[PDB]
Amino acid sequence: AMAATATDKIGRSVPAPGKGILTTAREHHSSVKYASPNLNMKYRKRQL
Amino acid sequence: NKLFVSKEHAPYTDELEEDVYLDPLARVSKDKKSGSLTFNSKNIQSKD
Amino acid sequence: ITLFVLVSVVEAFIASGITDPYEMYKYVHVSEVGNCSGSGMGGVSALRGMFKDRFKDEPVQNDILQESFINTMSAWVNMLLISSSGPIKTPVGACAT
Amino acid sequence: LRAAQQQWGNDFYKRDPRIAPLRGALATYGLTIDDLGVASFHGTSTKANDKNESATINEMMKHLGRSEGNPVIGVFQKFLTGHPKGAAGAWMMNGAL
Amino acid sequence: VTREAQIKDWVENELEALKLEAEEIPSEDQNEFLLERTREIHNEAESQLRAAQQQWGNDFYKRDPRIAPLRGALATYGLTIDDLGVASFHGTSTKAN
Repeated sequence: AMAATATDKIGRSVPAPGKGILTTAREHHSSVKYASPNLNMKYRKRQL
Repeated sequence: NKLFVSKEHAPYTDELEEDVYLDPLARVSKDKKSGSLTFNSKNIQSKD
Repeated sequence: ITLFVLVSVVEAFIASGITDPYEMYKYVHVSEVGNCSGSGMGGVSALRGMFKDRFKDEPVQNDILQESFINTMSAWVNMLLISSSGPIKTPVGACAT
Repeated sequence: LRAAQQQWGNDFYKRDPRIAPLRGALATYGLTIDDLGVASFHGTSTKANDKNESATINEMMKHLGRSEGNPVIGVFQKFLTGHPKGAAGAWMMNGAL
Repeated sequence: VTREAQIKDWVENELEALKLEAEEIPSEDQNEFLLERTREIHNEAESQLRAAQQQWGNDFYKRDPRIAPLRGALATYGLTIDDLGVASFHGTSTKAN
């Protein structure tokens, strides 16, 4: 379903791990008072 | 002899690294004090 | 090889007009800048170190293996200049890499 | 027709910034964040890697609004097969399947 | 252009539907609802336009077997096979290659 790669940040350690792959869950929540119709499957099937 | 300018710090702080990763709309801005392009908490997860 | 790659990346960004690599993050997310370059053989100097200089007990840094990887050049690029958390995909293709 | 199906069934979330790549990949098939019941951890058996990976999965789970009391069950396969330097994700993929 | 006509018709249909939904919802929290839904509809309309542009301008030849990848890549910008005037050969200076 998903497959992604990422880098971490600027540093001086090659083997040091990091939170780079945390971007795969990146989401914006400034205005989430109401559900997006785009996330509803019935709506998408209607458009289809 | 300074074409290569190594970055001493990432554009986000360690405390704000996770927030920047999780916000897809987070963009760097020019810091008034340091003058460099860095991420700002006011600009992370903002309705603007 | 990593030094050559760092110089080439800096000069490529200069040719792109991006004097500050963080200028990209004004327009894209840190997750949206990737580095998909690679090598056919990688840090052959570091491989020679680990395989011959260590065998001869010459002074070799303890991190010669991380310096030997083909993706180490891209790692050093990202973590000296870019700071992107975008896709990293290091290819090997011999002369077609 | 395939373009419409891609737009409304597969890539409905590529443009939406309010849907994460992970949430969108799950919701493509009607699943939710809570339906991600298992996490094949890298599980290298090193302090930094294990702590960092647990923190990363926890932060994904927090940000994607996973229900409290629904931890992802972590599978550590390198306790048995050890750590290969590149077959690791493939063995974990086989185990996940 | 036919697809753009259809897309604008769809956009105004969805806008009138959103207007009816705004009439239904209480006026207390109407501004945030309208802003979120307008941004959502704008993203959807942009996605649909770029999908049409990909279908008819970029990937018009991915499905057609009568158009080679090379010919299609050239014809994306109005060029033809004859417009491929230069070939940077590998040129290894070996007989077989």
